[PDB]
Amino acid sequence: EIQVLKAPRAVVWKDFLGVNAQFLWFSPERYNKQIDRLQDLGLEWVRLDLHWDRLETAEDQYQLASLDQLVKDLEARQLKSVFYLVGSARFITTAPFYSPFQDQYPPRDPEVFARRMAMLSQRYPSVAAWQVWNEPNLIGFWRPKADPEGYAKLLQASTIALRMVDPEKPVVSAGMAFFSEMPDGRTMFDALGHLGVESLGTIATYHPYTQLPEGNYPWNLDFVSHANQINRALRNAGVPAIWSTEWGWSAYKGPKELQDIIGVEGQADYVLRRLALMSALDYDRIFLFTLSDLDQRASVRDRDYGLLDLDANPKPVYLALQRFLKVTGPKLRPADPPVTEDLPDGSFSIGWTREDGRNVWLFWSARGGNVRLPKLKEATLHDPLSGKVTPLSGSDGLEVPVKSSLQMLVWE
Ligand SMILES: [Cl-]
Ligand SMILES: [Cl-]
Ligand SMILES: [Cl-]
Ligand code: NA
Repeated sequence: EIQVLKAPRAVVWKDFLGVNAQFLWFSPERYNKQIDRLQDLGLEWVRLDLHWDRLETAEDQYQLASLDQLVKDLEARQLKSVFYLVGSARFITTAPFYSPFQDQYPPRDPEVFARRMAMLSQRYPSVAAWQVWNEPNLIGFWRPKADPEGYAKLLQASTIALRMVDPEKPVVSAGMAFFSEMPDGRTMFDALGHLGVESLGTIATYHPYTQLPEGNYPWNLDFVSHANQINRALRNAGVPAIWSTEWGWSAYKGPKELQDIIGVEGQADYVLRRLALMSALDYDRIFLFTLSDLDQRASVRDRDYGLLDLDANPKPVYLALQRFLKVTGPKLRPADPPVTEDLPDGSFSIGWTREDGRNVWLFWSARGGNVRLPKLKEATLHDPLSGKVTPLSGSDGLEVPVKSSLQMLVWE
């Protein structure tokens, strides 16, 4: 089946597309270079992970110097930042004494956590938004079992405390892993909705990782229909906004751990296809995982999600995204695809207009092939993975080659 998408509203990349960042893993010199590369894309939103057991190493004993300096740097570079705090400090963890995962258990008292998020927000008034925990539907962030009621109480205490510091500042709920599914078969969004958590007015967000850009398996590319369903449900619950705070693929060589091996070229291809989908769905903002490759402190797979390598230099995905954003320009308005004949089965098709008024068609199909555009005499085809630019012309319609990877047709 062909999947045509039309976005609900205009997209301004600087407002819409941010990146995750692990700036505290790096020297200031190195993270400022990563920031140079982010600004060269015309982007400014970053999402930073903070781990409570690294910030408060004993009760009321903190390690804030490097975060203090980072916040000043982010403000000086004019980035907009969302910070999330996750994990329990050792003095407050519900972990049993013998657990090797002390910070992966929730706090014994949600108010203690809430006070720390208020202290951070007070200390760092430049931060644009504050996010409460991460992926509480996943065992690795909330042991020993997912607990909707416990997360709801943590989110409520945190939302109250953050709003006391700054009643106007957004409060972002935890990014839910996947589409919020839990091991017990419920979904965290459904369970929190039954608890009335929409009454807190926090931003909703999830991390819809799928093996391929458009779904998990070639015979079931249901990303778009699944995202549409979740997003309509969140809208229907009255959420203020929907973000996706984490999505992406690793270029790692293996061994395979959950994600199939796709390499640097697969990373570039997949990120561009997924971006083309998510920017045409009902998200207010999304954050690619992640700005930089990571060293051996990260898992083998987690080392290679970067736009940038360890030296803060572009990987193929960065160069491809850069070519894509140069073709689109800074702002796209929803539009319709050109009229086609014989578009291949399984194609994806998305139309936009750029700031110069020209049309951009984003399209691909697993089966490749060709498509006829009967009503055009001129258009330019751009392959963002290779940099190839092809002027196409015909007296009676164009023929356009279709690839498994994204291409961009620009036409009047
Ligand atoms: Cl941290
Ligand atoms: Cl896990
Ligand atoms: Cl047309
Ligand atoms: Na297909």
